[PDB]
Amino acid sequence: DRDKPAQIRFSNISAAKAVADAIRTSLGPKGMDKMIQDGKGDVTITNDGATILKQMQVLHPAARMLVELSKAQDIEAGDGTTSVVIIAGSLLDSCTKLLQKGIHPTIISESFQKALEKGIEILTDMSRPVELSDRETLLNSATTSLNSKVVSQYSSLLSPMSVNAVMKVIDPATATSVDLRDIKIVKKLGGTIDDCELVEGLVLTQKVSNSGITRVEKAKIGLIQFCLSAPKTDMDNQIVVSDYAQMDRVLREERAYILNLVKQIKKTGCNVLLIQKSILRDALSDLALHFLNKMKIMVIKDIEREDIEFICKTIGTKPVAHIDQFTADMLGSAELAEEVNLNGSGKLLKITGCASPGKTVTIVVRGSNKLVIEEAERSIHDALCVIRCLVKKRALIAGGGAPEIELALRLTEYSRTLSGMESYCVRAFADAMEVIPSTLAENAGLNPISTVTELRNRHAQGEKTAGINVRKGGISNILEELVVQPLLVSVSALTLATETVRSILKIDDVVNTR
Amino acid sequence: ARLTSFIGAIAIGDLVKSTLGPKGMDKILLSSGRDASLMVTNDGATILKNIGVDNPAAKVLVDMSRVQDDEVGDGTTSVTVLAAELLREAESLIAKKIHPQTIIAGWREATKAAREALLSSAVDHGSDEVKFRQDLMNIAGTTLSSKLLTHHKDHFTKLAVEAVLRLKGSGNLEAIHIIKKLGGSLADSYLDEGFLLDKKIGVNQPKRIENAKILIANTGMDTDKIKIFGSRVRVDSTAKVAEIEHAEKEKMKEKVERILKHGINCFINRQLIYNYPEQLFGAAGVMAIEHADFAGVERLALVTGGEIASTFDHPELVKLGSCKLIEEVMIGEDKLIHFSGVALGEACTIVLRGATQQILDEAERSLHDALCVLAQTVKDSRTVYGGGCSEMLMAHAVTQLANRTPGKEAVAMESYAKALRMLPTIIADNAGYDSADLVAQLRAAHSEGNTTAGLDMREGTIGDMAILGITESFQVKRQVLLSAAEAAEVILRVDNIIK
Amino acid sequence: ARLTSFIGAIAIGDLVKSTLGPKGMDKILLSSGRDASLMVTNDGATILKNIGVDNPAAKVLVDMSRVQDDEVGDGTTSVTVLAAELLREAESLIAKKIHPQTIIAGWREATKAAREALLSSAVDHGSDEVKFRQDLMNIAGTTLSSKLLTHHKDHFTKLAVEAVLRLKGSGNLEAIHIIKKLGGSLADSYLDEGFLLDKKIGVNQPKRIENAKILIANTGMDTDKIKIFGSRVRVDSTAKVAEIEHAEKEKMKEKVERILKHGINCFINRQLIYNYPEQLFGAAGVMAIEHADFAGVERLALVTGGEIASTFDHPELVKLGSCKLIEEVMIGEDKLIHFSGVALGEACTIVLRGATQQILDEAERSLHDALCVLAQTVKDSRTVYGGGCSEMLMAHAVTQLANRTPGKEAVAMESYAKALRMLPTIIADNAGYDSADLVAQLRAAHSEGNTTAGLDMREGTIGDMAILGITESFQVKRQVLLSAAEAAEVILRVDNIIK
Ligand SMILES: Nc1ncnc2c1ncn2[C@@H]1O[C@H](COP(=O)(O)OP(=O)(O)O)[C@@H](O)[C@H]1O
Repeated sequence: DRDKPAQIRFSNISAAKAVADAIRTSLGPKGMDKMIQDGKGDVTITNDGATILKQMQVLHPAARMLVELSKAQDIEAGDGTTSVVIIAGSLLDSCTKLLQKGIHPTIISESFQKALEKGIEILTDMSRPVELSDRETLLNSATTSLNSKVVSQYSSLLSPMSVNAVMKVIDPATATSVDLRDIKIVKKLGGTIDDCELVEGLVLTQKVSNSGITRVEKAKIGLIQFCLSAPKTDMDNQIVVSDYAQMDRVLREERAYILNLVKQIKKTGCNVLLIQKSILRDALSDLALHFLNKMKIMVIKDIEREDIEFICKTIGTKPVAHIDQFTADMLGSAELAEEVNLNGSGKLLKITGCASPGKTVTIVVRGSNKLVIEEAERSIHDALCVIRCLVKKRALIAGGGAPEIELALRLTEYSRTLSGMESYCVRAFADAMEVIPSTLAENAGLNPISTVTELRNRHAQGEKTAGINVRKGGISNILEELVVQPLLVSVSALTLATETVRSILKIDDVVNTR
Repeated sequence: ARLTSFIGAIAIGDLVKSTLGPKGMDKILLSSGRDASLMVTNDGATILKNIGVDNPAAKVLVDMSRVQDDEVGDGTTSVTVLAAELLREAESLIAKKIHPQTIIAGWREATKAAREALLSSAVDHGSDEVKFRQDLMNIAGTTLSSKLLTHHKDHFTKLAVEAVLRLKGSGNLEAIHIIKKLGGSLADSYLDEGFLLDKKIGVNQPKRIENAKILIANTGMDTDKIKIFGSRVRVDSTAKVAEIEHAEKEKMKEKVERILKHGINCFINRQLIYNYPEQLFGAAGVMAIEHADFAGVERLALVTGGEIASTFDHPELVKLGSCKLIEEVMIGEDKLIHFSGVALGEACTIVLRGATQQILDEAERSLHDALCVLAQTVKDSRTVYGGGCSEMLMAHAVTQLANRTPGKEAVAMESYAKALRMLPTIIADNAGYDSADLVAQLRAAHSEGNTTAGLDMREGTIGDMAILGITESFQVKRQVLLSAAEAAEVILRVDNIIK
Repeated sequence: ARLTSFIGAIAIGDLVKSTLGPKGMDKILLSSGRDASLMVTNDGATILKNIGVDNPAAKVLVDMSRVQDDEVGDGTTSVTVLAAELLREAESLIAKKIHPQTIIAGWREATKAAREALLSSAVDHGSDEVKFRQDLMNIAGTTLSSKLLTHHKDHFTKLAVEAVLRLKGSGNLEAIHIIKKLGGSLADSYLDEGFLLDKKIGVNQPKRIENAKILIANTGMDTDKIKIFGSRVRVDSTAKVAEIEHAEKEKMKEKVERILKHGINCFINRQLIYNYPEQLFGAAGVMAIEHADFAGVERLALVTGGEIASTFDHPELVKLGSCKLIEEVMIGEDKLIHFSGVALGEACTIVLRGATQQILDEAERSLHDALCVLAQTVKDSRTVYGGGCSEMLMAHAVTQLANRTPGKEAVAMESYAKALRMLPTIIADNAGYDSADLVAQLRAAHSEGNTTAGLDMREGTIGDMAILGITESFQVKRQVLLSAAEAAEVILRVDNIIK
């Protein structure tokens, strides 16, 4: 009937509001910390919203939908994964009082879609475009958008890695980017972090052997995937062992059995073999390794699946399996190998990979004490992420609360100008846009209502004036502070929030189960 | 008293009451057990199929709805709502101390009057090609206007019309077959003159095959045919396995030599082929196809007059087909075997793209409705108006007929006419407009003398249905009414205890 | 919510619902207090008059019903049932989320349509002397057929007809007056040309009085007139009482001498006469009449053009009357004063006998209805058929009018037409026959085209009302409908809390 769907909608709205209010005092650089307690008694201090959203667990359709929305927002854009929850909560709080009066959800959804389209068009018409066909303007935009993510010393430390990673000019200013398609940043322990340089081909870190000379050029990779494990017995001891007889049998089975397979395999050119991880093999027979020491020995272990996928994509080959194989589709490229250490500990080999169809290049970073390596990794990750976000479009704008107030005033004037019963619903959107500046003013340590009123008055008087400052603690113009953000991080977020609100509003009736 | 089965059958009809009209309500179906799934649906058939009841009348109604859905198109929610309303009216009629025989007689008379009014009100002005074209276009537009998804409807409608119009009045249902394939964009449509497969062995086998000639050889390697070259196993030692393997290898090599000397280039089959015979065929130079579907070979042999070899019986009696051009063009995101170079344009398969699901079911339903309305109106076009026009006329005819029969069955006809005037009310209520005023205006317009009057869904007004352009089928409404009357007569006749 | 006043007003109408039709149900009215009385009644007016409620709406309805009763004659039960049905329909109409303004508009339209249909359906064929006679006979027979007492109806009907026909189209209500007297048999009717008294002083006074001459002398002996012959009492001793008594005696003897010298033989008055002046008048030879009624002398002076003496004011200005023959004939079981020998046959009083009670009320009601229908149809005869014929026609007219008005007030007219088709159902149910089949047959006959179709109470069939011979009044039904509509509009406008 009508009471059951109304109660279901009220319960869903209450659950969504509780989920949104469980975390709210964390937006901005001056956010509060939270100590999450584990099930065993361990406590962990954190302040990121994504970690708290992915760590906690709760069974509810609205909570699962919000988690999926946050995950999609973090995957698509990559920044600002906490404002969408507040936007959805404000929209649901507005829809609550909209439905309390007696309005059909179809008109409310149409008004929300119209308001979203108007806000998107206003954000696109207000933002200013830039250029990026050359390298000077691109480097200027990079150094202008990179000096506002972390602290000053960390920024100065990551600037060399940033300008080394931004030099990867492969796509000639296309529509989309492939920064997540052919990038494999490895990590190496030991040495100095200053010894970093872009490396093509392939980089490994496992010792080949320990014999005489191993400086050859035979494809430098063994395309083999068949089983190399020893045939396991049916039980411990099949018979009674004491004197000879049984000793000679096992001796011949250990010496004159796998050696025949090694001989029949080594009859083909390019004697390069390897193996994957030693997660299922108990112990490898060293007699086979001693017999393989002659006529050139080359073996590399500790190989994962991602390494195989990277090698099969950079070179441009396909692995083969099975034993009955009389083809010749397993060779590679021969150029140069056999590398030594770079004045320090830790074995690491590099291959530049000359004359190869795949121009994939990675960055080999280092560090010490496992303290500046992960930080630099996260820094270059955020760097290439914001670089891809900037190269995806061309529009940019500054943050602080001014665009939110501008959009709220525009929606208010549009609802005042546009006629129809839906305009009231549009007015609800006008009351669901002044949450970020109020939260920022509350977290800064000033009066939020007075600051919001002053910002609204300044926007109504001189259009584009200033916003909300954090370092100084007042109202200063943003043009002096080097801080900007792309337009996609707002447009995509607003569209996703509107879609989630429409999906959670269109779902009602009864919730049957099995 | 009798009330348990009535309530159980009425409550099962109110669950999908909000799923009527183009602007319907959505709901989720939470699953129990180990992993709790979550999905969004917008159709009553999927909800009725993925549910479990225990009442006898409810089970009978569910079975009848499933049978009707398997028969015609999407006739499951309307018949259920009509049966629920009829049962709710019959409960109040019985509560007023009325014998069920008079109610059954009145319902039969009302059904006969409605059928007569529907048969006497049928248009027949289709003596041109453009008339049939616009009629099919309006039918497809009315059928595709049930989910309210304005993204890619015109192109899909035109593609379905072009695919269903190539039959040229040919009565067949095994020629046109659709497949399931995702990946790409919604604005991508590929047109071809043949069909594709659904599985590829790889690329290691040679793809250069000339002189296309289909040869269906049902030679089984593990079905125990005549003259077994091998044997079983004994109980003496563990050396007979090698002999069995050698016998199987020589038998399969003799079969390969026979199939090579028989003359073949593109070997196709549907049995289970092991790795050794497949590798032997690949090394010989003949491409072998394994793991075939249950309807691909059948539809391939039906359109060419061929048949299976009857598990190797008469190799010189089964007629075989041949083609001209067979290649493997990389289209979309998968490599399939093409079937071009033929003169038979009856069997076609249009591949689809996009990043969404739950489309093949509605596509097949629309194609079924289209070919049904094409084979029904081959030379006699019979279409009626929609938007709540035939129901009002039927109710008016029933009310007019329920006035010259003195006795006691007039109350049953009045209840039937009252229950028949409820679908437009629910349709208008599901959108968000005043249903009472619209229903009153429609009734006044129908009583004043206007057989062409309907309601609008874009603005919520009352206009003409023959000016905008909207129609539907003719036998669908008749079958719906017949099924509803049969279900009502079956359920109402039961009132005793459930033993 | 609003439901208390509605239930209180509906429950008050179901108490006398079984008191409709000729075959009504009887009930007892047990009284409390000191002596528990027991009586059997068969009318809703006596039940509603001897009852006490506390609801404001119920009190207003009871007051309106009593006013309408005292105005028209009979119809309290009918208007109460109609108001109860209207309120029961309005409650269900409001419960369906309908504004009361549309309901009021629909009720007004239905009332206007019913009034128009009643005014357009009126017979007027009475240009003969026997036509009015048979119409009055049928009206009296239909009015007297409400208690089902087949013992002495034809003679009483003929007597009432002969008494109401002697007026000869004279508009007056103070001439014909009835009295209450029991004793004798039901088959005893006395006819006279005058009226009688109601009290006799005795037989000791001389009854031989010649030369009849009415002299109204309003000479008061204890009203303190002009020139008091006596005085008051002093405070000194107990000897002035004898002086006051002697003064009163000489004053009354002087008044007797004056009334004797003025010329009189039959002294009549209405004041309080003591024992001493009465004995003095009896010993003198003049019969004095004391303890008169409040309407006998008034009617006697009205039919003769006389008036009271204004308590001794102008004795030479008030015109007096005279008779010819005045005697005392012992008739029945009491001696009364006769009033014969006059030429004015307008004032007559027919004495009744028997051993039963509760007859004067129905007799006066029948006489009121008769003189009302006589003064209304003095030259324009307007009569309608009974037995449930006008209500069906009004309901059919309302249903036909509720079909060309698009909007939202059609449901109110439908509810009004449904509530209007319930009196014949209750009438048939009170007898013991199948009411549903009879109502359906009557509706079918009225819709087929037969304005003269009614139900029979002797056999329970459907026949013609113009062949058997049954009619009623015309303004009674219109007044009943108007009062019911007014009461419904008054009660429906109240929905707030009782403060
Ligand atoms: N330098 C700055 N000056 C003013 N406001 C800032 C600055 N840096 C960040 N902010 C504000 O902080 C908000 C984001 O805070 P937070 O949630 O901690 O980061 P994220 O959204 O990337 O998770 C933004 O809305 C932005 O307005």
